[PDB]
Amino acid sequence: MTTINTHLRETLPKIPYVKAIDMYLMGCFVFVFMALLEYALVNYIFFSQPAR
Amino acid sequence: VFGVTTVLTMTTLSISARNSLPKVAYATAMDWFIAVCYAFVFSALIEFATV
Repeated sequence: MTTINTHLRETLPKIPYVKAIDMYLMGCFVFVFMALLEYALVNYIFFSQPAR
Repeated sequence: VFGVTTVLTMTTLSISARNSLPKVAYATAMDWFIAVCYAFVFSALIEFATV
């Protein structure tokens, strides 16, 4: 995702506000982040309640 | 690791190929070839899941 972001970044100028493409990429970054945190949560409590 | 590295390098190659020519709405033959190969990688992963 970082690779996609940098390749997009080079083409455009430096504008302060947030674009639509930026909103989409931020959403996707949040999705990936939450997936990783969900895995961390699963690994954290597994010893006590593996069924959970 | 096979899956992740194949998909990552395939995405990098797909990005690289497009910069060789100007922005065009239509899809070039190169794009079709890359898409079909990406589909083959995806199909390999799907067959993995099935097995």
